[PDB]
Amino acid sequence: RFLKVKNWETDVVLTDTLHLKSTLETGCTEHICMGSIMLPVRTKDQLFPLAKEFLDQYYSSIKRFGSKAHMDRLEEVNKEIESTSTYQLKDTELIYGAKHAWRNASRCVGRIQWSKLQVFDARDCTTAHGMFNYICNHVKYATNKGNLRSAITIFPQRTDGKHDFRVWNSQLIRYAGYKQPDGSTLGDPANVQFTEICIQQGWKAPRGRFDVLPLLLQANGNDPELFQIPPELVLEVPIRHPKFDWFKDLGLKWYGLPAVSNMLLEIGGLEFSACPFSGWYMGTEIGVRNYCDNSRYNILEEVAKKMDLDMRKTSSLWKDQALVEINIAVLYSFQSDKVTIVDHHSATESFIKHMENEYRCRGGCPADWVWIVPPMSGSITPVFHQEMLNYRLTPSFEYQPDPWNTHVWK
Amino acid sequence: RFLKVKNWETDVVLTDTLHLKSTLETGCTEHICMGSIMLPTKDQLFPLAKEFLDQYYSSIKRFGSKAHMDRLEEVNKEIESTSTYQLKDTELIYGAKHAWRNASRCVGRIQWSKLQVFDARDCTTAHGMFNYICNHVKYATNKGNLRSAITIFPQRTDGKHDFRVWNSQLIRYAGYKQPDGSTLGDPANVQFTEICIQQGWKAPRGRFDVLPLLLQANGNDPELFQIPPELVLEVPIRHPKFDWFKDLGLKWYGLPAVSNMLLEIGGLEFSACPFSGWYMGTEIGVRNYCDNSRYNILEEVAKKMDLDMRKTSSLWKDQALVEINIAVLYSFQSDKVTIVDHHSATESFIKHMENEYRCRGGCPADWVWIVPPMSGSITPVFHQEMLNYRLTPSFEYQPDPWNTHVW
Ligand code: HEM
Ligand code: HEM
Ligand SMILES: N=C(NCCC[C@H](N)C(=O)N[C@H]1CN[C@H](C(N)=O)C1)N[N+](=O)[O-]
Ligand SMILES: N=C(NCCC[C@H](N)C(=O)N[C@H]1CN[C@H](C(N)=O)C1)N[N+](=O)[O-]
Ligand SMILES: C[C@H](O)[C@H](O)[C@H]1CNc2nc(N)[nH]c(=O)c2N1
Ligand SMILES: C[C@H](O)[C@H](O)[C@H]1CNc2nc(N)[nH]c(=O)c2N1
Ligand SMILES: OC[C@@H](O)[C@@H](O)[C@H](O)[C@H](O)CO
Ligand SMILES: OC[C@@H](O)[C@@H](O)[C@H](O)[C@H](O)CO
Ligand SMILES: [Zn+2]
Repeated sequence: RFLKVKNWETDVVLTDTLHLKSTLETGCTEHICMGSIMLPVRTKDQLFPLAKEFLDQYYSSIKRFGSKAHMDRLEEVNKEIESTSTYQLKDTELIYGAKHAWRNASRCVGRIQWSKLQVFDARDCTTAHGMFNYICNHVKYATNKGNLRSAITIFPQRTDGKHDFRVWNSQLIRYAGYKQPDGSTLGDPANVQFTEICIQQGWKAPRGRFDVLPLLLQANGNDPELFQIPPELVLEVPIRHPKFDWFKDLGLKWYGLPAVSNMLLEIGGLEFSACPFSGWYMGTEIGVRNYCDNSRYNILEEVAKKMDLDMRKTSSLWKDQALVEINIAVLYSFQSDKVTIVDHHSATESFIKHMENEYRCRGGCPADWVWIVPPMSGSITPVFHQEMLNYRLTPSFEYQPDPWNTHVWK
Repeated sequence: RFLKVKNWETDVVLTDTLHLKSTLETGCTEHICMGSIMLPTKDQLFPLAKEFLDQYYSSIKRFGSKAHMDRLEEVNKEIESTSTYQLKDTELIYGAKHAWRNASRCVGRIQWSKLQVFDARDCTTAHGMFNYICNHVKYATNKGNLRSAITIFPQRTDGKHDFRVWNSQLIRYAGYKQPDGSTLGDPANVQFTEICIQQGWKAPRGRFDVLPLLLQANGNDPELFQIPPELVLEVPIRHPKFDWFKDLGLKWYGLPAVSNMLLEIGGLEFSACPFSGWYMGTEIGVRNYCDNSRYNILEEVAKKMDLDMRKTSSLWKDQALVEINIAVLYSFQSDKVTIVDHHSATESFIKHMENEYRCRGGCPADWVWIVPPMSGSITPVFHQEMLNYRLTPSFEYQPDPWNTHVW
């Protein structure tokens, strides 16, 4: 079956065949679309075919499909699974797997960069202190004094489900959130629950508006442990505006390294529950969502006032005007401090070129329109006008329940 | 089987049972989502009519009554004998209002129950259609205090006597491709504009020329008509601070009136059913003016604001976008012509969704279309999960008549 996708601005029509290799389900049915829904131990039995599928893909990618090396590896893995109920990936396969999980992430607009991921193999790690060291090296490498480099650190895979490695933080670097007795929130509201857990575990919170959270690390299914990331390794950017000298006085700043640490990486049926990865920010993530979401820092009002905009009625679009200035501020500040960042126009333009390239060389590019289109100026970016097909390919990055809800305390 | 929808900004969760009544296909499968794709017999007829009449009698609190049963049998006998049937005026009104209620891509459905329905099923000619249409335009415009309305022409019979309004909207601007290779006017209408020119129309070759109606009655060839200029209300666009804005020479019409969709009620198909409400600001300022394939005026406006257009990161396109939209809203409001900004419209839709979930068990909604084309996340709908499914009565897309008409 062939599926056509059209861009309503350029009339370019693309054909998708990659979807035929989609295995996982989407949540939608022939009767209902769940496209805007945020979240819609294996058996030896259900494992070898997953391993075979992956290895076939891997060997085909290196032009050795059907080779003796390819056949020996399948036999080696099969015997290993039958013998130990699981199997170990070769370094090369792990690298290929991680890169493809990114290439297959339908909600990621930065995929033009997929082949350039630096993979850190942390499968020999056994303790939380060991995890801390690996993570510190990841942050220092990735940050690279502001010239950000994409990277992923992969800890030991799941075995029986009772010895999982987990990074309890949602991102390696985030600001604490504190709920005050009067119901207001100091800091980032998105992290109040995790902050309370950190405090309960012993963290002495400075209780400020931008306190970098400590790492809460779980190794081999044991209870998590707290670690403070060396401040000197945490690069931050004070936010100021090119024309508004009062902007800096808002006291805003943000960390330069976005590093998702709560997702699960699936490769050949194997599950890596601790696999922190990082790239670099698209400006709107900070300027639109982190600062302007009503449930986050929510700064639109204070910014609107200082600009003396007509806030008596929404039709003056005072929110929209302030929103633009704040995003100009984030981009300008990062660029001024020589810290990598990409604006939404550049990022979406690159994604379209990446997407067309993928259709040509791969036969498709699964993409989630709801997530790909930026949270501001949607239609003046090319992705708004691009029809996309969303499906799930493996290897992949998946959501997993927050650890505090499943962990068995010892 | 009982799906739940959550708003990630307010944490409010709503349960959806209404989707269990859906019949039509979405285009998606368990393996692939097509949520962003723009266009994904007597035996057939009675069940459709029955499904509809049941919902109708249920709405009037007389489900299972003799009247309900009588009507059901009357229609049943009518289909067996006439191969079709006629809706009672009450059923027609209820049907059109519900096709609007069920339009998953419409953000203004909080207004659904107030629709004015014009029954034009007694129309027989294109001149009669022109007359009904002028009356709709005048009624809906109401000197600037717009009122929602729909005019329903005769239903499909054998497919060879279909009534059709060839225009995409009752009111639009023409588009002509110039020698320069460029396009004068609205590029979206270039093809229709030529079918008119070629049909007889005399284009002023201007940037904003109100197109003529191309009306098709009973399957005959369509005919042209000029909507009384005095009935076409337009708004000159000026900025409340940039006095140079008016020099761009921009204007837009006050009445948005989709005229190419198909209204399906109880199995019956109404191929000519123009409807209208009023504009959401972004429709004109963001899409009509700034889309690259439309009037594409971002550069011109950026130049007049003297913004650094050297790098994308200065966000000049974004700043210009906001100004163009403030202008559109300011102009419509200054001229007392109804219009709604995206903040107000989305806030109303959230209220509507809640009303619908508690009084109907749900509300089909297409997030890709409901979220405004600018400032997405600062509008509440962005943070609102939505379930999309098809319910009848409904408004459907249909092939352009010129690719199907036999002259
Ligand atoms: C190099 C620059 C990169 C940019 C600019 C980029 C940009 C983005 C943005 C804007 C999002 C949406 C974030 C949100 O709204 O929460 C996203 C999501 C995502 N990206 Fe990328 N990304 C980059 C690198 C990476 C890397 C290194 C990986 C993995 C190796 C990755 C995997 C994903 C995944 C799985 C998601 C979805 C996460 C979720 O569902 O919450 N990205 N990316
Ligand atoms: C009174 C205020 C109304 C407002 C503010 C409103 C607003 C909207 C908007 C913004 C869209 C998207 C338009 C586009 O992007 O092309 C839309 C689509 C739609 N509306 Fe409404 N609407 C209103 C009244 C109506 C009425 C009176 C009906 C029917 C009787 C209706 C039926 C629909 C349908 C079927 C669509 C999708 C059409 C398509 O697929 O192109 N709307 N509406
Ligand atoms: N650019 C990113 N972005 C993703 C991380 C930052 C993102 N702005 C964020 O806060 N994501 C969280 C909150 N919402 C997502 C969710 N699923 O709830 C995860 N990563 N990268 O690898 O370069
Ligand atoms: N507000 C509207 N809007 C719908 C019509 C105006 C809209 N701005 C428009 O241009 N729609 C066209 C172009 N894209 C849609 C499509 N299906 O391609 C139809 N209608 N109403 O009844 O109040
Ligand atoms: C309900 C809706 O799915 C939700 O708000 C989505 C929409 N699009 C998004 N897009 C991105 N990039 N990130 C998000 O967190 C979201 N949230
Ligand atoms: C490809 C994509 O479906 C297309 O650009 C859609 C997106 N959302 C939209 N939303 C509205 N309201 N109107 C449109 O015309 C579109 N176009
Ligand atoms: O404060 C805890 C939250 O950050 C956490 O529950 C997130 O919602 C989750 O990790 C998804 O990012
Ligand atoms: O120029 C004719 C176009 O307006 C026409 O083909 C539309 O795209 C069609 O009616 C869908 O709205
Ligand atoms: Zn879907």
